[PDB]
Amino acid sequence: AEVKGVCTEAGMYALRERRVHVTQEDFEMAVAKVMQKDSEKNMSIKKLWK
Amino acid sequence: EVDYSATVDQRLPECAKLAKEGRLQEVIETLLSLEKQTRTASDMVSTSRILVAVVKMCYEAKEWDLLNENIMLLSKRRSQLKQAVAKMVQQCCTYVEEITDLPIKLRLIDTLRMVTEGKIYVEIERARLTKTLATIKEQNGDVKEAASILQELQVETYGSMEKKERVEFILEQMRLCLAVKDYIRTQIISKKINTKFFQEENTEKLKLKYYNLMIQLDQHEGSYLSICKHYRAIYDTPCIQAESEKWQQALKSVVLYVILAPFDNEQSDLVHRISGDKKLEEIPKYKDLLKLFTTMELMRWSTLVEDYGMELRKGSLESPATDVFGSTEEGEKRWKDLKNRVVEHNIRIMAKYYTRITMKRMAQLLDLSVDESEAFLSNLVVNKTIFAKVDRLAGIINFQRPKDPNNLLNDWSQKLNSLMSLVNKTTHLIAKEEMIHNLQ
Amino acid sequence: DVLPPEADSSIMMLTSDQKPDVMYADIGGMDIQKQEVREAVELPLTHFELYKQIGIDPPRGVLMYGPPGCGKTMLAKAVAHHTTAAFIRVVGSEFVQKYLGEGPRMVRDVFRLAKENAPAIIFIDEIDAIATKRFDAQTGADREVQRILLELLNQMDGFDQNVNVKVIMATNRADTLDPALLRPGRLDRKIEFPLPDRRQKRLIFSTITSKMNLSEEVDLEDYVARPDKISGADINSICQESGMLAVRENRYIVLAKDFEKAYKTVIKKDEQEHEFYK
Amino acid sequence: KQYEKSENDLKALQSVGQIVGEVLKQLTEEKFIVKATNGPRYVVGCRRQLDKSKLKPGTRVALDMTTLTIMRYLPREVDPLVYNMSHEDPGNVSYSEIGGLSEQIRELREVIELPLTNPELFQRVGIIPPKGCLLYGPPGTGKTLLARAVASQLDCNFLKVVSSSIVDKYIGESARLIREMFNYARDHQPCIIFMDEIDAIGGRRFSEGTSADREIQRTLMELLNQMDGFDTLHRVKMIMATNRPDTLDPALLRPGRLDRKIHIDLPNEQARLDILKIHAGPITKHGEIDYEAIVKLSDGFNGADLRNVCTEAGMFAIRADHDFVVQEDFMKAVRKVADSKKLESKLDYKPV
Amino acid sequence: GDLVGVNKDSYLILETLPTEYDSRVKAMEVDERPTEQYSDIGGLDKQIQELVEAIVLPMNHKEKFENLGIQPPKGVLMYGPPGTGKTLLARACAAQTKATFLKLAGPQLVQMFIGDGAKLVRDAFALAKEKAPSIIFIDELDAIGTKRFDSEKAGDREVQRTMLELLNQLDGFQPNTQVKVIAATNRVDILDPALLRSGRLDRKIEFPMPNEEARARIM
Ligand SMILES: Nc1ncnc2c1ncn2[C@@H]1O[C@H](COP(=O)(O)OP(=O)(O)OP(=O)(O)O)[C@@H](O)[C@H]1O
Ligand SMILES: Nc1ncnc2c1ncn2[C@@H]1O[C@H](COP(=O)(O)OP(=O)(O)OP(=O)(O)O)[C@@H](O)[C@H]1O
Ligand SMILES: Nc1ncnc2c1ncn2[C@@H]1O[C@H](COP(=O)(O)OP(=O)(O)O)[C@@H](O)[C@H]1O
Ligand SMILES: [Mg+2]
Ligand SMILES: [Mg+2]
Repeated sequence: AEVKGVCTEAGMYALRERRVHVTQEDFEMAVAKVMQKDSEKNMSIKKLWK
Repeated sequence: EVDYSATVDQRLPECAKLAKEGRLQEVIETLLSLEKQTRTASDMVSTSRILVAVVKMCYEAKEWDLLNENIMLLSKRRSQLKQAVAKMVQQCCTYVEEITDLPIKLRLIDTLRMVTEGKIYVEIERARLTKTLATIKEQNGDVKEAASILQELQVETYGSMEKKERVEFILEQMRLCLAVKDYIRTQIISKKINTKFFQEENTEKLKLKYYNLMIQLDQHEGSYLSICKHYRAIYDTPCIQAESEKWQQALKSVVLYVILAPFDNEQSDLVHRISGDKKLEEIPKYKDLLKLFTTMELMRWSTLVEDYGMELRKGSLESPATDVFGSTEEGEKRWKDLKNRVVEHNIRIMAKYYTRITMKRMAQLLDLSVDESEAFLSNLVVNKTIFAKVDRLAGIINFQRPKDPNNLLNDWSQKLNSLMSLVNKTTHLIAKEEMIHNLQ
Repeated sequence: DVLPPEADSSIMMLTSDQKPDVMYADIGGMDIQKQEVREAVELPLTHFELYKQIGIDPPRGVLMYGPPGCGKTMLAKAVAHHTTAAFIRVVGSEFVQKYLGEGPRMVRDVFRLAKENAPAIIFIDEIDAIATKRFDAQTGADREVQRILLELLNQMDGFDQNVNVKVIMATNRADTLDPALLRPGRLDRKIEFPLPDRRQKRLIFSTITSKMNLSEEVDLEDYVARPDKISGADINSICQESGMLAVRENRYIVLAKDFEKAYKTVIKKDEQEHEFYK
Repeated sequence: KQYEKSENDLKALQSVGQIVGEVLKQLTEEKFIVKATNGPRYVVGCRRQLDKSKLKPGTRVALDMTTLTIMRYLPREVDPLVYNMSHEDPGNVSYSEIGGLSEQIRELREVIELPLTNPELFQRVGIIPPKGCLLYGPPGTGKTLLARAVASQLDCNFLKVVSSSIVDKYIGESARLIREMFNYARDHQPCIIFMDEIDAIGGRRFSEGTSADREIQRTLMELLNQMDGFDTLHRVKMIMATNRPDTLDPALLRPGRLDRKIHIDLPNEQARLDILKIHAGPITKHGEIDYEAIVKLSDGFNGADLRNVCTEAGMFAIRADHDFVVQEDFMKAVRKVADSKKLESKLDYKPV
Repeated sequence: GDLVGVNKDSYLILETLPTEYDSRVKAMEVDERPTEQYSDIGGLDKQIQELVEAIVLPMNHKEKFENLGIQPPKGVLMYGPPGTGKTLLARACAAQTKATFLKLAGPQLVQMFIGDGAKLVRDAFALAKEKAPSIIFIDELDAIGTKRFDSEKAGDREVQRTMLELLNQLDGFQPNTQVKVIAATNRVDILDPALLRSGRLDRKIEFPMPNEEARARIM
């Protein structure tokens, strides 16, 4: 799921920059966003358990 | 809940006797105890009486430090009564009015302001104290500081204060800002006043003051139309209308500024309305100038300066001049602006009549060199006042817009429609004539 | 006779007297959320010649989820105020109705009205009422609710990618939602609205106190720095109680004492854990 | 007079009713789309001498039975349930009958009454006045008494409802009634909506439950969207009283819906003394009555128990066949009620 | 909210009809007027004194309470081990009083659908109010009056809602002064505090297991 989502996020970042091609920096930012939000969800679940 | 009226009435005179004898400290201690009891009981009248009497006793002793400390302490006393604090502040304001020494007055006023800062019940008192402090600062010779102090206030919000007082405060703020040379701030402040106010019962002096301040503000940078409107408002006041000289000056200013204002629909309407006034007869020359600027014919700057040059600039004892075209730099600038207005009027008329003119002829008719006329026309075209096209190689100025085939055909159609309507009207008139002259 | 496109009972936003009064400026911070929301339902309306070039497909809807009181409905009101497209506001609890068929009929009518008014936004608040994951299929009530949800899914999938009809849905409990809603083609943009951090707290405090009087002695940085997990509603309530104390004491200026007391009143700390731990 | 009445009856017999419907849209000058409350939608005409500018999309209308022509436009309907809510009778309780609650009265008034009399202060400060309050505390502390006092002594419109009574068996009717209640408040601004015993429908929203549970949560979601949603309420206030603030949704307790959480705790010594004075005033008492002893013996009591002390003292007097009460009777009553209190669990819960 | 008979075709009001109450609420009323004198109860003298002086006396001799300026007791709860003479005393009170009596049972108020229980409770109180001075007897109160707890199990919440409606009817907005209440419970440790309050169930009468003299009198 994370690998699928990072691709779409990189595409959207390329869209915002307004170019028809995805970039390595776009992929880096996409991973930084998706993995961080997944970690946020995990820690939220941990707090709910607490 | 527990009245102390009898106790306060019985005690206060004794405290006054002791205070005048010289028992200040003991009397203040006892009155403070009584005030504590009254505040706990929630006795508004008793607390107010105690506070006012204590302040009066401290005042009639020339104990200024004691007065200040007592006022601060009694204001900060826990669960104090707002009405009691208001009464104390009112009495202290009377005392501040009476006092004369400058630093003592300053310190007392500062303490009162610090006490009454941010409090709805005592806000008119703070406004009056701030006005007095600003007046004192200005008299001492700090106009910038007085303007800042008076501007810090926000009088449009105080719901308890009366409209007359609010308008007076706003006008004072405007005057101080103009004296400190802050025109943006002056305009922002002046926006507060509602012109509908100067119509109710007595808004005559305030109306005149406000309109004069607005005249100054606009005249700073040149707002001739608004200046004319302000002068019309001044001229409308019955106080000015009663005296012949005042209304005469007002009408002179109105006409002159309407002349000076650039051309537009509002300016034309104002000029027509001003001309349609019977009182103008008493100002004959100015009426002639208005007619000159309203008639659609060429006018000459030399002729205008020859005829009205002295009457509108130096004046005569029978009809005094006006500061519109004085000998100062403002008057010189206004004279130059009037010349520019004459040139613009000439250009507009020679555009209403004339499809094509030569640059030499336009300069000869505007009384300017070819280069100056070219610059004037170019500025007008760029500003979009009039339409013109300069063919520099041939020296021709074309005042007619391009004619599209749609435009030509539309003109032809309009002519045909007008012809048909005229035929119908002629037939109606013919029928009427035949009816009138045929039966007999 | 064939009547005009819609008679309808699900009325459209009058957008002249029912238009909210919440600006974008009235909201403080949430720049990322504003970007995402105004991108997922205005960017496809614009452009679209970049969206396929990179192989990603435009999102049909947006799901706003977060704790209770961090700007969801406020942002919805802001977009309604500042958008020229037609607005169709609904609440999930409205779909469920006594008579069978009425719920699906209402969903269909809503989406048909949105289709008829070409650029339109459909906003369903508290979608948890309809999109609950669990269900007891031997009641009839639950069966009708499931029918409403299925009809909503069918309508949302039945889009041709050529009509500017976007759907926004706000839910405080995003875990309880049926995965079908999150399936691609349906809601695709999940925007989080978390409790403000230090910077968002500072911006919210500034934007809410810019209207109050706020005597100079008040330093909002001390309250921003405090490590309390509070929402924008909490911040607004802090300011509101400070103003209430000012009014009670009969002052038109707010003081640091009032702000401190309001913070204590509104951010009431939970029961303290005993010290023999730690 | 008898013949006048008979003629009026005969004339009134020959009169037919009119279908009641809602106007959805105006197609042309003489064509409207109308939805009869039954369910069907008709294209109908309009009577000529009728102000058609007043037939907006939602106006109630009376339709002729035969031709279905629009013959009258009527004000928005008020459900009999909402009428009954508005037409309750909370006696004539006055603020003097409440003892020990001064700060709480001040706060509740600041929320409900002050913004409805002096909006200028709030405008000057720069804050929108708060909307809702939550009266929580042990039983018998005075929440419903405070609500009754507000309703009796204040001049705004009042809507009293019980959350248990809001619920209905059919699907969606609870939410429908909440919507109708808030529409009534919006129309008759200013209004106070008092939802007593809120925890009946306002509870933590679970993930695993039942159909009835989900129906109640849908009702709660409708209520929340009404209190704070796409449409602001402006001049409608809310009061809610609960003995169990802990079992409430964070969304409902959020400081945008229930701004103030007022705590009505068990009375202190002074509160007990004031309540005893209030409830023992009207009794015919012979001899000195030392309320301090009763207060000292009535620790842990609530207002209802302090009233029951007076009631039991009067009952002891009636048993003795006396036309007056005495301190001995009061002491016996306080001992009796103290003994009775043992059968109750003394515990309070907070909004956490 | 009234009930009116109207013409079938003209839809014109022709007659105002008596109010409508649920069939269950109507069955709750007592028509046979049981016959059990106070003498048939042996061993309970303090408890009978309390019950009569709290229920019957206010209805007949209201002048005493009005003169003394004290409100009559509101509600009587009877609790004790089973077989101690609670329903018997309720029957005796119904027999000796000639005011309206509404017999009721705890489980009678728990209903399948949501809101039906509260509807029944409010309809019963409405009927009691309509029919002059009246007495409502809620036996097996523990069926609906159980303590409120924060539990994830449904079903209990419906009976809790019915209990909240009953609490409001007993004491709340719109005070009631014409319908009394008698309640009998085998258990008081499980009853909710809001139901055992002093404004709803004021007089909590304990019914102990009989002593030697009580046993002799019963035999
Ligand atoms: N950034 C912000 N700036 C200003 N006010 C804010 C901000 N964030 C939240 N608020 C406050 O949020 C309150 C309304 O909350 P909002 O409508 O966003 O709720 P919500 O998150 O949709 O609620 P729920 O999660 O219960 O559905 C407004 O009073 C506003 O004061
Ligand atoms: N004190 C008593 N004197 C005479 N008969 C008694 C007494 N106590 C109980 N009985 C007899 O008990 C029989 C049944 O008692 P009843 O059902 O009324 O008691 P209860 O306390 O209401 O019971 P439970 O707790 O089981 O509901 C009746 O026939 C009654 O004669
Ligand atoms: N503080 C109080 N002052 C006077 N009477 C009180 C007080 N608290 C409770 N009562 C009594 O309780 C009854 C109302 O109960 P109330 O306390 O308003 O609701 P709740 O018991 O749900 O908090 C009234 O009959 C009143 O006599
Ligand atoms: Mg929301
Ligand atoms: Mg029994």
